[PDB]
Amino acid sequence: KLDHESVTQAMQPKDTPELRALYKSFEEESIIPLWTQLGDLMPIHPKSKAVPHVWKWSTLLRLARKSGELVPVGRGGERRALGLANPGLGGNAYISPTMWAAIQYLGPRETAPEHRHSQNAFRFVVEGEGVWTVVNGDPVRMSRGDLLLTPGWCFHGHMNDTDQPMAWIDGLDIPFSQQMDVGFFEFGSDRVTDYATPNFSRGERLWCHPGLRPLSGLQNTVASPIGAYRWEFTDRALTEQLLLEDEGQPATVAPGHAAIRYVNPTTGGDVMPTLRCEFHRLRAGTETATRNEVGSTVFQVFEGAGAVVMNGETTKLEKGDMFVVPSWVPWSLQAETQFDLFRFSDAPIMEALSFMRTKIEGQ
Amino acid sequence: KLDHESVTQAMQPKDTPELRALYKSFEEESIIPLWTQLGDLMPIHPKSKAVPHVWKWSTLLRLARKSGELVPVGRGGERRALGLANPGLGGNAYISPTMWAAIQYLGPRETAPEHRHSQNAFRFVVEGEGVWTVVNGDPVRMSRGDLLLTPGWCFHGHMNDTDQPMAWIDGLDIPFSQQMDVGFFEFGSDRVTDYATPNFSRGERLWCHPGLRPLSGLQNTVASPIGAYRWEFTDRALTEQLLLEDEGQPATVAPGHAAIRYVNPTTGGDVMPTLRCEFHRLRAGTETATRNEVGSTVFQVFEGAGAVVMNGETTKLEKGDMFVVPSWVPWSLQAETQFDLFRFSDAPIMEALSFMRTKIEGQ
Amino acid sequence: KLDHESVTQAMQPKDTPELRALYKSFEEESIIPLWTQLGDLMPIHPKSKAVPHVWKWSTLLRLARKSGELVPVGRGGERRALGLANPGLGGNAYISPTMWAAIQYLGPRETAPEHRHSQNAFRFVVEGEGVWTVVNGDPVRMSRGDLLLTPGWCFHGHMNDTDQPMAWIDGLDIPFSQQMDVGFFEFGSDRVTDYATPNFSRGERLWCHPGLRPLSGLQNTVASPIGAYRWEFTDRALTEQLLLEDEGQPATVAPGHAAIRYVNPTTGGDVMPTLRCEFHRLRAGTETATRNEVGSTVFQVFEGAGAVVMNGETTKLEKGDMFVVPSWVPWSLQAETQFDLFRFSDAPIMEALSFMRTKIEGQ
Amino acid sequence: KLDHESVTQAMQPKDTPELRALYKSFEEESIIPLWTQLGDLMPIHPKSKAVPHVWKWSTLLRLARKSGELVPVGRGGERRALGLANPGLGGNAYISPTMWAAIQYLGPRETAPEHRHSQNAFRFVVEGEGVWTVVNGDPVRMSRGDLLLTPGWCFHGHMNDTDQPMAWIDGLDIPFSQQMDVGFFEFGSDRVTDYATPNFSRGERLWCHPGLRPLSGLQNTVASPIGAYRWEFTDRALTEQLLLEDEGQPATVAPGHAAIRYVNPTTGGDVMPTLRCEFHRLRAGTETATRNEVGSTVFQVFEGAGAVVMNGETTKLEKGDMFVVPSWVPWSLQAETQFDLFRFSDAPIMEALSFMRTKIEGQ
Ligand SMILES: O=C(O)c1cc(O)ccc1O
Ligand SMILES: O=C(O)c1cc(O)ccc1O
Ligand SMILES: O=C(O)c1cc(O)ccc1O
Ligand SMILES: O=C(O)c1cc(O)ccc1O
Ligand SMILES: [Fe+2]
Ligand SMILES: [Fe+2]
Ligand SMILES: [Fe+2]
Ligand SMILES: [Fe+2]
Repeated sequence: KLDHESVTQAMQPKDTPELRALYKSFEEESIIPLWTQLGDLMPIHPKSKAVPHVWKWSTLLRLARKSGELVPVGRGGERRALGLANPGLGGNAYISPTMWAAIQYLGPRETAPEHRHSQNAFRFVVEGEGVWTVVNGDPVRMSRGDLLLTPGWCFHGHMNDTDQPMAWIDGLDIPFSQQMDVGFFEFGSDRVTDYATPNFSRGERLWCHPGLRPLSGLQNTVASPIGAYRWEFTDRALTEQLLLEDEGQPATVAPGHAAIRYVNPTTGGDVMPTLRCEFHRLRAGTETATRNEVGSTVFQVFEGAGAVVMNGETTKLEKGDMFVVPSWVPWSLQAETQFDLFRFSDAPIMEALSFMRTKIEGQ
Repeated sequence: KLDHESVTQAMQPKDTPELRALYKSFEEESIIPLWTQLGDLMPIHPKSKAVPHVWKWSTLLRLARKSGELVPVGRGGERRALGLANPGLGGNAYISPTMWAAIQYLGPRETAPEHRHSQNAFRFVVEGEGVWTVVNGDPVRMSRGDLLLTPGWCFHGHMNDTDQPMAWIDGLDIPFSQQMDVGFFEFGSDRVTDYATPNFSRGERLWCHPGLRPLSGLQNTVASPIGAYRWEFTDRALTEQLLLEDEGQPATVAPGHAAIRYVNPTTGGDVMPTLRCEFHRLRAGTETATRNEVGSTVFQVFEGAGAVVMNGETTKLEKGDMFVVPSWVPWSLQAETQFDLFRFSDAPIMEALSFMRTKIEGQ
Repeated sequence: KLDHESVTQAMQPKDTPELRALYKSFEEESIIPLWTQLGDLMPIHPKSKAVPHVWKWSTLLRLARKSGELVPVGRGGERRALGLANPGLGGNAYISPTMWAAIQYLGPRETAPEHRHSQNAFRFVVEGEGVWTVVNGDPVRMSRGDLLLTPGWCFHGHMNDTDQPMAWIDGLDIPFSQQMDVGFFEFGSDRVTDYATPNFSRGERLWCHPGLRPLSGLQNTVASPIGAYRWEFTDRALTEQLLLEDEGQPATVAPGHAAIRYVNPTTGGDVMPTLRCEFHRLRAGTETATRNEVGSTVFQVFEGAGAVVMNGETTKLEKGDMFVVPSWVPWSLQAETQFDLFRFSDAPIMEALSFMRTKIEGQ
Repeated sequence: KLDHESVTQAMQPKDTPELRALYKSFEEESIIPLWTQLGDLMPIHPKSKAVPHVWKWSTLLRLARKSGELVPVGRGGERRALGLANPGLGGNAYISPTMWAAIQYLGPRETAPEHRHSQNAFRFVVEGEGVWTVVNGDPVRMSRGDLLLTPGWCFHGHMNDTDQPMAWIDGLDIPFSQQMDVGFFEFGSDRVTDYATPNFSRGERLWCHPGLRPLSGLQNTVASPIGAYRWEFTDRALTEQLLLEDEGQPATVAPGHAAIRYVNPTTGGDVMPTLRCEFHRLRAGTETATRNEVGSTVFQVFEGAGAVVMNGETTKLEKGDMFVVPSWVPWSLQAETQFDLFRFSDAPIMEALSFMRTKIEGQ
């Protein structure tokens, strides 16, 4: 089938003074013709400006740690968060066209003051403890393996209750929101509104009992009311899938590939309107079938060792390393040991708007 | 406002030979005129043929136990289940116009053979253990406080793995299904297809991790894929609600009234298309506000002591006792000690069809 | 596969004084055992008490006309409507277990006073004119071929603006509503609230422009806000389908079988929560493939000549004749001339509750 | 309340060699810190790079006409479409961050060859006739006042059947699709696949009968199957609203302001997943209340004379003139004569993702 390089170009006008005058009037009148731009504007398949890229956790940690020494956290700058900037996205602090990802660092006894914004956000922890994030006044402990949510427009601030630093990753729909013009922002309290440090938040104490819904929470929500998806449950779910597979029972998405989607328990859908969160566990030796998927995804290695292949290029990966797969880039994971990864993506956007497509090798 | 007793009856024809001949032709031609039937067919508010009624657990147990002595369980009759028959429903084995409820009794080492039917069903246990119910080949342990589901068209049979008898209650949409003509039925295996007795079923091992969904289970279901809602989770959820109330935090539906709805985790909706299951826990001294609700509900006392008021009549209640509240009958619960009750209803039917109405005293 | 007649009956207790005493205690305690009732309560496939039956329009007209002479219309009896009573439904004025159908007759200058009720209702006209039905104060002309709606809880009354009588058919969910206990009813004005007789109602003037929705009507409704589905549109739609078929283009449901569903334009779904309305037009010679469908349906012949086959029995049909197909009864239509039929059913109930099943001969 | 200009900037590190070295390592490692970017990335309310702007139809026509003389239409460039480029969007052929708008010109007997692409598209006509657009093989006449749809992935080409030129406007989600990486594109036939010029398309002959749905079209669609929303219906709907207002009846969105939304008749929702189309008619003298709305909108004056106010600035408008209102820009319309406008927007994106907000003056 023809592409933009092989098709006949039948709209090539004669290069005369009249043509050049027409084209000068276009500039003056804020007009740009489709016929000179077609192939750029409307590619055969997606061709992102973002490139696949890997950031090493050892490098992220060094830069975050040095930032903890040299930059105080507080009002204005709001957070000591270091955004991952895709080399292909022109100097914008965007890991992909839709998503922001950052390593955030909070030192001994620091607080990061309360604010809210339309942009949706989550926190994920490969390692560490000591921080509580207070979401609409509800303190939520942050620990290794936990997904924490802060849906758009919820007040949130954080405090380190400890004499030891903690780091984690943030994901937000900042780049989508900046480009599409949906951002609103409000400064809240200079200190978190509750310094208490309970083991479990009020949201969890209501919503984290499997298959049960409070009669006071019968209205569905656009975002999950669960503030913490704790490691204990994620680990148990993934283990049970591999055990069910051992027993000859359906459960894994693919052979030796256990995986869950974190969900809004009021609907069974995605945690937030713009962001999908998953967790994958591959047995030693597993090699996933190559996928092309519309929209972008980011993974963080939680545990074990393995590799990612993107555009045919293998990169070895270790605990904490992060990678981005832009739209339609062919990708696969290869597990050396048992290989655990946290994943996020802009797939709820693509699916809501009927733009999603998937190609899987061998099917 | 006028009712059918106080309105003028302006369609009263002269009682002549011609009128009586007209009315005889109506009988011959299978015609029945609205004008002689209006008030019956279309009441001012619902007036059920079912009456409020209470069955004592001590009486249910005696009859079930004697049935265990005198009647063998097996093919044909299928189950040793004793249906609660509303005195107002003309000899039909219906607790309400929509619902069947029964005490079922399975003796030492008995099996009840496998079958399936379009009618949706659940099991609830106030006391006992030893039985496994095998649902589409997945053995599901039955224990005190557990809700077990068997959605329409799932093969199910049960076996007592023990030398001791067990009793439980069944709820089904049998009366709805019989009157509306939606019943299909298929005999399966004469013995259960798996005699293994695991602590937890495969359904639970996949689906009972709070806020997590397997990537192999991304299609929504019409009924919950959770085969067991275990007492441990229900008890914890209800306790946390009362604790949150202690802490000044929203959670209970009403003061001292904790309550959950069992839900399909794929949608956040009801367990099955025709049947809603809830569990309520009232602090000692709680008296619920009087409700009128369209459609019928049945409760079983799980624990504690208290009373129900129906149509203004108080009946004292004990562990295991069962009562039915027909459509639009005013009802309230009064808790003497801490008072725990399992509840089921036909409310998903009423709500699906936009017939639901609720009146709550003092609001 | 086994049925209830061929299965072994393994729950047959020894007929002793102790057994008979047990069974007497069951009666005293309002208990009815499943084992003596199983096959009745839970049939292999639906076996309705309703039977297929045909009512002749010439007979309906004679009885309605005589009723117009002998019975005045007004308060109390409310409407001069003659309900079609299924011979199998025990003297209940029910055409099926879910639906009421009636021929209603309004003589010269009569009014039928305003009321409302939870039961949903529609009017269909095989022939006649002169009546306006005033629905929540909006006068809606009634003419040949028109479907008129009156969703539950809308005030409605009717008046004949003419010196000539008119007859039509009513359909309601009266039998569903009576058996399920969802009926509420309120008397309104003794006269219609607006005697004006516009050609088109306000509802239609807002809602009957194809593919357009008023910005003041962006909230979805549970029932259609279109008060009249006029013959002109139904006829044009059916004709265009047969023309598209002539042109080799997809459109008809089956060869020579044009058909539409009347829909709620806010959702694209059924006109009312409990009732589905369709209109079918078959070319001369068309014989539809035999269907078994869960739930009941009623047709009225609008025009042309043909036959229905039910349970293998052929009945010839003429203009106005009405027939009922109970749940799971095999049925087919045979067209002698071009054959037009209006159809209603309880299918939205069956589909909402996941009870629908369909068997089509040759597929 | 604080904004980014008035808040204290508490994250200002000491400008030392160590800090500058840290910041150099950030560049080297593709890291950009939040603390230097916060206010840009996360504004108090949306602050688009797009600016309000007006393009005159007389200018668009001159440039399109000259393009018809100097540039041939055909393969490669695909369409002689002149995109409206927002002065604030850096040289991108985008009228807003989400939407493309263009004047397209097709001369006597020209054809524009068939292609398809994931990007959704529509055509609107302020004036002219003679072109047919062939959509998945179904020829759709284009005439004054018509909205034509071409949902993503439908093959489409166009041909002028006449010796006279025609111009119209195109709207697409090109800028959304380019930035979010969802574009796929396929070249089809070099000539349209059907040169026939029927008055009405097959889609319309099936789908444009108010409140009726073909039994062969019971599956819902993500986009409307109506290929043409003809002027006749839009005009009648708007007139009826103003008449109902005359009669004291609810209908208009605001006093003297009639308006419709073009809808997908299978769902009652928007025509396509990314684009909302409306048509407004204001009585002489009407001044709409000032709105701020999230996301962008574009209007074209269809008929009459009036003005738009954006950011407090009044611009007088005539037949065919086009304007863009970027996200959150305050806007109002003022009608001198009776004032008719076609409107499109990215609102289905904002609403699907829960980003929509609206401020209306005086409420
Ligand atoms: O609230 C946060 O911690 C936050 C973290 C980020 O990386 C970017 C924006 C934010 O608002
Ligand atoms: O499958 C059962 O245990 C069952 C129990 C009942 O009480 C009634 C019908 C049934 O099919
Ligand atoms: O309102 C009516 O015309 C009506 C007609 C019927 O056949 C039965 C009940 C009703 O309320
Ligand atoms: O198909 C079209 O006519 C078209 C028109 C545009 O203005 C831009 C892209 C397109 O594909
Ligand atoms: Fe934040
Ligand atoms: Fe059963
Ligand atoms: Fe009525
Ligand atoms: Fe195109």
